[PDB]
Amino acid sequence: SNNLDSKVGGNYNYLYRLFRKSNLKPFERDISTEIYQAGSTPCNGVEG
Amino acid sequence: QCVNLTTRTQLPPAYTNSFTRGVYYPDKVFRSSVLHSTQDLFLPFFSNVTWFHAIHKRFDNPVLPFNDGVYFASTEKSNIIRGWIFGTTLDSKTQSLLIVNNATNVVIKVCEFQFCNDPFLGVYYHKNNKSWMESEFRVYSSANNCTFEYVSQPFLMDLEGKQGNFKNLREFVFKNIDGYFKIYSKHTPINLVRDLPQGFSALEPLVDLPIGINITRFQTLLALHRSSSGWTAGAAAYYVGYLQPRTFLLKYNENGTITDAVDCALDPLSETKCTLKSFTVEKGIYQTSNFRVQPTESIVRFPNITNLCPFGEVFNATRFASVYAWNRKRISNCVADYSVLYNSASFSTFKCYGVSPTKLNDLCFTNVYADSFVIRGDEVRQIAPGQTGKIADYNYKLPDDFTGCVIAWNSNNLDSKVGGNYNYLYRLFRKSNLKPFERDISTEIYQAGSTPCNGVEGFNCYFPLQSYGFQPTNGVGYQPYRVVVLSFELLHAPATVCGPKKSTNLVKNKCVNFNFNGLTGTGVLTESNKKFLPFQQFGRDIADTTDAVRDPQTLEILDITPCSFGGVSVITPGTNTSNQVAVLYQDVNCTEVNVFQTRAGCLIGAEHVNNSYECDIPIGAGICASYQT
Amino acid sequence: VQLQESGPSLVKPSQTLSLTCSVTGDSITNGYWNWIRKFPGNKLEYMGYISYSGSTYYSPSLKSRISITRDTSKNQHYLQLNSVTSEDTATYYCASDYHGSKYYFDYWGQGTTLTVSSAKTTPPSVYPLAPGSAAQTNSMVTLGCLVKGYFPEPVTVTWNSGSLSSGVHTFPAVLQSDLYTLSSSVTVPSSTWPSETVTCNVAHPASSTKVDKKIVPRDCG
Amino acid sequence: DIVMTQSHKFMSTSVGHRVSITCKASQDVGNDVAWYQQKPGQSPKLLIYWASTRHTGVPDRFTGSGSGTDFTLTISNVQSEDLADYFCQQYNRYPYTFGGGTKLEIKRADAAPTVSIFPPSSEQLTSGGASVVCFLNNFYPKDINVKWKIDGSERQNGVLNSWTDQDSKDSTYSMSSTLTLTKDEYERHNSYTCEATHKTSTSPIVKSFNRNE
Repeated sequence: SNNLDSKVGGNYNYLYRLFRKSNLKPFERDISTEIYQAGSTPCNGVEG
Repeated sequence: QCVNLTTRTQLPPAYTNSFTRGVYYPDKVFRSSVLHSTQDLFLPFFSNVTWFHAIHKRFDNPVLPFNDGVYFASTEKSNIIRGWIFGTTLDSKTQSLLIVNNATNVVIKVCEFQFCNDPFLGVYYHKNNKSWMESEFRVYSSANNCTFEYVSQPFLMDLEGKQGNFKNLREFVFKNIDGYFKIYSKHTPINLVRDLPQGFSALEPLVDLPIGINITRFQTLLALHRSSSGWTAGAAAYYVGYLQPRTFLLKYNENGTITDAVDCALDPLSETKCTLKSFTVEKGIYQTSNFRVQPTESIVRFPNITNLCPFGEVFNATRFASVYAWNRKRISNCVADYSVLYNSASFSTFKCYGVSPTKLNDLCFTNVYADSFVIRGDEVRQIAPGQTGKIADYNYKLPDDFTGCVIAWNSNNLDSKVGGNYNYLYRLFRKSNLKPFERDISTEIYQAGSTPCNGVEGFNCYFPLQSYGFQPTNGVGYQPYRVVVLSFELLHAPATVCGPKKSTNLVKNKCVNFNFNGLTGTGVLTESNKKFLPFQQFGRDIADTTDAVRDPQTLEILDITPCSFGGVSVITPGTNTSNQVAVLYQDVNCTEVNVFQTRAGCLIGAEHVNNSYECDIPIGAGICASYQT
Repeated sequence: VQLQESGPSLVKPSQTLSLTCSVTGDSITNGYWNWIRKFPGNKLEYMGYISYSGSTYYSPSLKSRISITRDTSKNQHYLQLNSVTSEDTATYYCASDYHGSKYYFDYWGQGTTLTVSSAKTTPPSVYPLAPGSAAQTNSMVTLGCLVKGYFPEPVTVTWNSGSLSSGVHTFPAVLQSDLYTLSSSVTVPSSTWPSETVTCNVAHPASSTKVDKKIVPRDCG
Repeated sequence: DIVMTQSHKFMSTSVGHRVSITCKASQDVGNDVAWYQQKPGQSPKLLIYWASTRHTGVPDRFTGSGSGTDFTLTISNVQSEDLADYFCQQYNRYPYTFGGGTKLEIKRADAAPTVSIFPPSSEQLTSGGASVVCFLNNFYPKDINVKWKIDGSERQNGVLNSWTDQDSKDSTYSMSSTLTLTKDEYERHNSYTCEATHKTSTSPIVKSFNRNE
């Protein structure tokens, strides 16, 4: 996939998921892009 | 869409009993003149179902769950039931399924529909020239992102308004497992006025809809008839029953039609038929299942209130060390309650880093190191990773992953005298930086220039151990705080001071779940009269069965009694005369579980008769039962 | 012990700040003198303090761009904040934290708002706000007092030298690219205006400008 | 650094209800928890010291408790004079990092505001300025939409809105909408109209004036 997806200067267009509270269920798509809290500290909006 | 009806009268959904509804074909296997047991989601017999109708004051469309599975059964006379809304959150944010029918084609589309406030369909202008033609389309607003569409064959359905009794019986099965929706249907004419019919009908599947989505809530559409908010409805009935993973016994005839179904979780008569796989019950005592008393809660008995940690010589001491020659103290093999250290109301500085103090209760550490040193008020905040000053770069530097605590108290009447306190010292000059957990007790004279100092002061030769200043003419916060820093880390050594769940819990004479040092189990802690040895902790039976233990920090003599367990024997005669049973549990008592005491258990269901008759069905210990007058 | 804050409210960036936390009523014997600023947006941050012994320590966000001196003769202490930025615009306060009779107490003062910006000093221009001649009649007539083109914050706007306090709704200021804008409203009955004298008093202590604009019904129909 | 985290930034409390102000800090502070009482336009004052004893001059309707990092400031008998900002702080060590603050809101019946748009005076037109101010007083709730209709066209640039805090006498709000325009723009239009959309009426308050007079 180096000659089909990569370009000059680097490719920084797509995203992925890194952190989650629990494990995923089998045969389920995770398209939830909402901002969720980690513990008892709410954020409710912008990042940080 | 936005206009809702105002003819809704709030009525309580009373309970309704079902006789034999909820029977359908489990799979694609055709059977005849046999008896096979299946495992699928079915409707339990004599369960609790809903009570809703479609009348011109009661117009209710409730929201019912779908995670347990529902069953649909409706008796119709004018084709009032149109369709359902299969969604997840009832909004335009998720993917939903909408199956409706405008009496021309079965509209099955998988799109992203917009859930309205109250969808309704009806026929307009019932005064003259009706012709049973519908024009109102108020089921949904829009439909985008369609991935599947099903169009059935065109037909003509009669939606005339009949009066009197019901003429149609339409039942459906609404379940979804592993992303495969299964829809069943069955239509037959019956005779019914008010109540629920006690009939029997097997439902056959029509189509297969592999939607692959999750359904949590659903509604039910109703038809409206009135001779845009004061419209009324006709007269219909529909019932919803929650599905459960039960076991049926489908009796097939020579043609393959299901004639009988028996739910094994309804009566003890069904436990005999589901065990021997035969409806014809012969004469004799038959074992069906095993009774077992479930435990109430889990109780761990590891710690007690004694054998505390030696914190009296650390927190209530007289003199401490300096910041360069501090002493490291290890605390282990005890139990430290963190609730009495928080509400002491005597510590002027109680800080913790890394983890919350309310979260370390269910978390075990293996190393506790108290680092006590005496500093000023301007040096407490420098005990932090990634900081600079006269402590983090000269005397004591914290590591990066430091999850310890800072404990100190006021020293207003301990280390404050008139004249000046020159007890403690601190290093002022140093060449390089520090390392985590490093002690520097050297008294080498700092060489600021190129000429040597030779241990004495001179040109660019200052004394590194500078003296502290404690005077009564100084500020309040400049008093020497006896800062004691706790250290925590994780190594290969096991934990010592963690605590399993709590201090102590004592519930006697009940079937509880204990947790010992080397064995687990469920039993009843009863009284005893023996005298055990004080150094023993456990005790076994002949063939390695734990029956008597001792608390490690409490001198008590208690045994371990197992709970009420045993088989279940159903005493019943043949089905050619009657169907009455006698509940008999084995190895039980008449207290924890028309009550008669037997030698095999507690017999509940049979009366005591002093007249001795002939033995018909054996029970035990010379007792027999007989179905006589 | 009474507290009073004083000093210039206009500090240019990359310069030396100057303040004076006046302590009247009791001399500095036992206790500290902190410095708490208030950012616009309900966010608070600590600045520093000074004692009567000779040990000064500040916030870790400011390494060496803050120095506080002391003077036990006139019972005053100055605040020198070097190399100020645009984010340092806040309302500066000074307080004290010291126990008394084995009980904790906390004294506070009034405080003043300092504006750190590169804008120039502009005198305010007060213009009256009169209702129209074809307006709807009512028993309660609303009046206004518009102040536009003043720098810096804050200003003191009263109504009839403080004698008219009922129905006074003080409005906060906004921030455009060049200046500020202040507005005010009052509620007078129909028998008061224009029968009585209604004049909002606008005072600007930073530019020494005092403009008294009489509310007149101009122009007529 | 000491992070002081509260529950919410804006809450609502009616008269007679019990509000539990919680400030769940990430780091444990012990029992050195104090709370502020900052009136709009004044300085914050001390309310509760050492989490067990009320201050001299404070009535007995202010209580405080908590265990661990989960503190609770129970405010009983919430009247109109108790409407102030609360800040969890600590006198342990410097710097005194404070919280974000929690503002209460007294709920009452919805009413219609008093919209009065005034023409610009003749003294402002001499210098070359023009500002139409649309006054809005005694409205509820705080969320409202104030738009301008100049000859059927909506104007966005030049609108200055400034809302006030909740009043401690009638639990209402006040604001001001100033339309900043030039002198030549004032002579090219005739009708100026500002409206106030309310939740109790489908039609907003239409207040306009004619420049011919």
